[PDB]
Amino acid sequence: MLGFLSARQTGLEDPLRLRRAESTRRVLGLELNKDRDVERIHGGGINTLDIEPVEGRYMLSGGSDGVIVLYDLENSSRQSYYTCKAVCSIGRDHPDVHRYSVETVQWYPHDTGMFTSSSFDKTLKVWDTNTLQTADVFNFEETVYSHHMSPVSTKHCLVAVGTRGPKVQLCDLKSGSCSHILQGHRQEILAVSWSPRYDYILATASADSRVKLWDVRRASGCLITLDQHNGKKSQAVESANTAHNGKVNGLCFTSDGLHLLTVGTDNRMRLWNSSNGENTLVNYGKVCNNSKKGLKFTVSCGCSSEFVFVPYGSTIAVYTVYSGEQITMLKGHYKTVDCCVFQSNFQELYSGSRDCNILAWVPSL
Amino acid sequence: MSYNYVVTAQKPTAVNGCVTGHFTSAEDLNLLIAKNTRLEIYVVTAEGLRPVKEVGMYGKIAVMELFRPKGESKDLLFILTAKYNACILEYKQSGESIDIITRAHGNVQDRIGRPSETGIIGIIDPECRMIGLRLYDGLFKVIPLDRDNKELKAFNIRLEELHVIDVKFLYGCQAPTICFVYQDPQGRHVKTYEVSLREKEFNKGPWKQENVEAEASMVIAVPEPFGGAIIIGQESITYHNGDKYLAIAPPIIKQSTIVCHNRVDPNGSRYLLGDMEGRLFMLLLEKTVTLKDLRVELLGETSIAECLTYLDNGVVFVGSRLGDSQLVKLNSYVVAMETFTNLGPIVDMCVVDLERQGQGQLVTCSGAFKEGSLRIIRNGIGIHEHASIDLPGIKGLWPLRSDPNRETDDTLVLSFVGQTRVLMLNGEEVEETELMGFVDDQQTFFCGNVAHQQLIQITSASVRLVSQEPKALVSEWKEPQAKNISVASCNSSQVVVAVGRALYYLQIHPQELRQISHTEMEHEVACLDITPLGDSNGLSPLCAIGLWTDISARILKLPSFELLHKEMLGGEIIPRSILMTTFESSHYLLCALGDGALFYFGLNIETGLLSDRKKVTLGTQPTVLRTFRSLSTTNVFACSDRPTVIYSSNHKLVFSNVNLKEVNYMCPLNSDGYPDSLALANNSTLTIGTIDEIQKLHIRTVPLYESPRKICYQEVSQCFGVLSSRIEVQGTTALRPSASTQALSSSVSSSKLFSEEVEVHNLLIIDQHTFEVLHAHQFLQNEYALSLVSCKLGKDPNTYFIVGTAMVYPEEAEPKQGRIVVFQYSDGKLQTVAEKEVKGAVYSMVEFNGKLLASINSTVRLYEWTTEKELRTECNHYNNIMALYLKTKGDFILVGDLMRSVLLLAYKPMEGNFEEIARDFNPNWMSAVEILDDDNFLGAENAFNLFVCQKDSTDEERQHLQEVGLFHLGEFVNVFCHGSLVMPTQGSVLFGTVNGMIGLVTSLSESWYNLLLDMQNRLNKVIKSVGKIEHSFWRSFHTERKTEPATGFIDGDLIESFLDISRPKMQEVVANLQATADDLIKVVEELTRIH
Repeated sequence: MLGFLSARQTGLEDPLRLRRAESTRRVLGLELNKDRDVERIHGGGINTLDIEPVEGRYMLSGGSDGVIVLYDLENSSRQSYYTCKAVCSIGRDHPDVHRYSVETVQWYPHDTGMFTSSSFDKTLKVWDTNTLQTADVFNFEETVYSHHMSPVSTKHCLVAVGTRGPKVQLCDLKSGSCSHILQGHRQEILAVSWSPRYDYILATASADSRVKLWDVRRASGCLITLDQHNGKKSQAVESANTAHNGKVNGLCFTSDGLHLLTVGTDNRMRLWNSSNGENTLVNYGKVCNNSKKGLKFTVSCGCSSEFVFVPYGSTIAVYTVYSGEQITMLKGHYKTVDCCVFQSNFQELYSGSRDCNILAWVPSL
Repeated sequence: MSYNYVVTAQKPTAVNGCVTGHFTSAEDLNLLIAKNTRLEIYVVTAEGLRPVKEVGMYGKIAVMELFRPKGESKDLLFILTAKYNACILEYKQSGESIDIITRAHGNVQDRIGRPSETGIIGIIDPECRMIGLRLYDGLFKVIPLDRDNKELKAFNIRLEELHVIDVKFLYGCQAPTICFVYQDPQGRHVKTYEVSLREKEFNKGPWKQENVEAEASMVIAVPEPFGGAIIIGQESITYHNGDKYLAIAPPIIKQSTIVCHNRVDPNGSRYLLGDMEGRLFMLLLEKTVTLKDLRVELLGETSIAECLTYLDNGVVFVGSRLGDSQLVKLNSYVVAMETFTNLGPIVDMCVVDLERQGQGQLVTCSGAFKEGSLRIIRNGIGIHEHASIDLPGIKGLWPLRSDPNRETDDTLVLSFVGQTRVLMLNGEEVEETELMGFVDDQQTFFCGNVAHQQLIQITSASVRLVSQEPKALVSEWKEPQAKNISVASCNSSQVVVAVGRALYYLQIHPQELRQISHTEMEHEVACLDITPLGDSNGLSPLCAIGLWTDISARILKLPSFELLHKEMLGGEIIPRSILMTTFESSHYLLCALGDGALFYFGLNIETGLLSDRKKVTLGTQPTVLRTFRSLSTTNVFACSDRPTVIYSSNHKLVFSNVNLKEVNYMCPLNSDGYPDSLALANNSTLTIGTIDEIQKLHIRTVPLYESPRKICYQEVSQCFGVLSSRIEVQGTTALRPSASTQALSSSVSSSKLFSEEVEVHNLLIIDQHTFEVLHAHQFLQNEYALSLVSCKLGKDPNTYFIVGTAMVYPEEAEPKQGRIVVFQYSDGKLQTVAEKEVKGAVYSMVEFNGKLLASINSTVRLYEWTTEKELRTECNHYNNIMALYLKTKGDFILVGDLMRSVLLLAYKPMEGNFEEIARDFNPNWMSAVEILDDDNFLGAENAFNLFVCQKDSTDEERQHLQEVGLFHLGEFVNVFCHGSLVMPTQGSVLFGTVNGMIGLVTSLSESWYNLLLDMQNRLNKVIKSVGKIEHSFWRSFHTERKTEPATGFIDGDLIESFLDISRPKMQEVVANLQATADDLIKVVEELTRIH
């Protein structure tokens, strides 16, 4: 650290190398912050978290209880220890409150004044953060597992909704729209993710043991479908082009967008080339996934090394994306961890779990 | 105040790159130097470097290379910004008008990506088939030179190898082939790919990758014969052509890591190498034709080399970021023919107003390691040399008018050793002549025109009075016993010479020299002055004297020689020159010792009473004074090693430095061809000329041969505190003697508290005048000096140097121990007053309202200084990530944090505690922090950005700091300090940077800000920027997480550029606005008054 300073200062090394380089040192020093609390509201287990993209002060939670909470994670005090108080809530009484579990919640990117929720009540609701009232509501013939919007741009208004139906749903926030359908999955779509990198590319994962990358602008067909054997194994159809040996319930793009991470029920995590969908064959060892619903996990960003934090049991397994080494398993929670999200600003981490608690993980030293 | 002006006071001095080719003409040898934002072109000539053009780029130059595509007359320039603007430049000169055209330009930024660890790499195919760029981990951008691509449209190729150290295109390949070193777990290796422009993908390399040295950092491609690549590791140097493997491990290079290289011979038979320790090296390749073996020889020692290129005939240019850049000739050993000043990384600086004048002067901690120094930056008046004629030996100068009818000075008399010489000086031409009545065979103490159209020449021998209508000689006065004359002083009528302690008073009458008063002095006369004040006669009632022995300035009643006043100056240093003069109305006595000390007194033409004594030290050498009238007012010139002009403004003395080297003697000379000019003479030459109206910065260097870190100024002690760090290696010892080891007296920390190359840390006490190192305190093994403060605390009258430290152990990532230490320097002894133990690193300290404010790791705390001489903790504020930076105004504290950006924290005297006032809820990594006024807060981003925060104006959310400014500086700011280099805009802040650039920030009224803002925009349209880059882009706040248009900042560099633009181009800009022409000229001119 003194070396970080004196280096940066005499301009020995580039200031933003030392910065990334420090940032990774921190992720490495990750541990449960027993000095920070998150105010308990959710009665059901926390299924999802999202930290506001720019400046990252406020964060959204959603429960099996169908509630959405909105926290301020910042600290006004003289002290190092504080609780993150919930600013707002979508509650039992709120006319527009979700009936069943809220599976995903995401800040409308590029506009803070709006956030989005999807539920098992077969809806996607578009919220308005100031007025805390509904803005748009969309309904589906089936339960909503995952939704997402493009972090990359304003070129389009599309949301991608994963449902129990084999058809992938594209709702258009500009007007009501949503006649847009991605076809070729044979089961529940348990996850959907837009490329951080490319504007119109989306990734979908289904219980059909398959993962597909689409250019949504195309009327028919996907770009690639992930084959875990890189096609070295000759299978009948209906067999070939599978990502995992079980439901694929996780999806994450590496920060640069050049690779895809999938988690299956086969207890495996695979890293794929996001372009050609080749298996990079990174190890990671066994990663326990038994979830019937979707599985939210996340990636570090802005550090030398890129890490992936995937819920593992009641812990959160930290791996290195490219190298494939398990760094540590962060242990604070007493029951199964449903999701964790990364605080890009300080290299902290927040986790949701079935203990109906949100834990803070900050780097030490 | 929410509206801010930023202007560059000193351009960046550090060299991030240099390259050599034929840019300006195919038959010219060019040297190009990129200094951050700055591009300098030169032609290598018979003798030296002819400068040709210097241009600013809107951006930090990442990559500079010249290359020649088939069908171009001369080389083209390819530049990449760090904001990733790419361009291809041509050099076009029409007559004496000279322009750099943008032949192609585009921005190659990718929306997202992982910036590679070893940084941006530009490379160009030897056949100019493409430009390769490695910007981000995972990709290789290709800028095709195949077709005509005016937009520089580029494309990525996926690179399976995610860690690439260095890469180069190889020579001699049927298709562009890159060779590169990359790291995977199994080690570092060198691999090759062909680059298909059709497939837009890589193809298999020509030769299979091979394992390389664990530390192999650097790839050189070898030219057409031998082919292949040479790979520099810290231990070994290997060669791979793909058929043959050659490796050598010289012992001589193990000491350092080799950071740069240059091919000397085109056939690649010889390469220059350079390392972090300053060593220049020569790499040689012995030789149907192929490579036999490699050999390394140590050529010498140059500035620590950022980059280096050989020019021709044994001269080598050294670019250096860490210290002075060089032009050096090779021999066994290396000699620097030329030295280019670089304020290296300015790690710290402080503004001192010495002399208690109106004007500021900057003293910096500059460079590092071998290159470390202090630099003293001050403004000053230059002079114009019309004529310089070689006359070693000059002991004096006098102007004389020979023709009594003529009102112009026709005669320059130069005293020498046993002789005097006389200059005829007709017009612009000066030639040696004789003068009748004047002896040449004695040394001349004084001469000039006197009463009744006569001349007088005083010498060691006699005072000789001369009639100038006939010439010849009228009278002469010799000492009665024929003893030698000691000192001379003469005005138009009266004369006083002193022989030893003896004194003679003489008058000048027609064809006569009348002796009147006589006396013998207590001690030997040192210097005298009779220049009459207030006139009313032309006769001076008073005599100005100073003596050896007792060291006294005395004023005496002239007719009698009775003593009016005797002031005791004190000290072993004897008075060199004494002068009486009047500034404004008021009368001063000026007496300058031989050490540079100049005392100045209030003088009474009646009592002869010297009152209100004051002293300033300008120079270390004996200072002699001469009076010279400049237009309106009379000024005193001071000849010394720091030559100075002294005058009055607002009835308070002003000392202007002069940008000359050293001046032994001077006299004002106005001839028919040299009007109202000055005669200066140094040890070698007698130069003639005038004072330059415009002030330019003058810079002095005090080389430390180790690393300055903090610096601060103790006035009462008349010295600077400085924290330095020298490296020693394994008990330990240095590679070289540095300032810490040169100390006249030195101490070592005795602390009992806490109980292969290591930093050793010193507190240096440095004299504010000689700049010698008076004392060096060395800290504990593994102690680090971090922060340093000069102040007095509590009710205690003593001024102290207070130094925070940390214990740095190898096993730990952040220090769990450190200490604050109070030192006092008085009576030339460095005293340790007190220690205070702390639980970690003390990153910053500031004197707060008679209290000490320090930050330790995550904690900002306030100390009170006890009547027991100790530090008692008053209050802690624990809410921080890392508190690296402290600034204060009143009860307000500004705390710079590593990531959390900035916080306005306050002290409630009532609760004896801290309360957060407001915070910046934008996360930022801070370099520096400054408080502009109670409301606005200035800050420096890790990414070379500036911003401004402001206390808002309803709810409890007033704890939110609004961002009222954002600006991309392009420089990394280490230090902010209030002050100005001079003497429309409120306030002045100066900043030091890593590349050596010095800036200034100041505030504008909204009315102004808007005017300039429009002016910026119209200026922008009219000015043709080099790479066709957008100015507004250039200045846009930019980081990983944000990119935004600069607001609340006016770019002074851009605005001051309006004075150089074409007369019409001016009227173009003006147009409509919000005002006409000369109006803006007036404005922009005033704006330059600020630096």
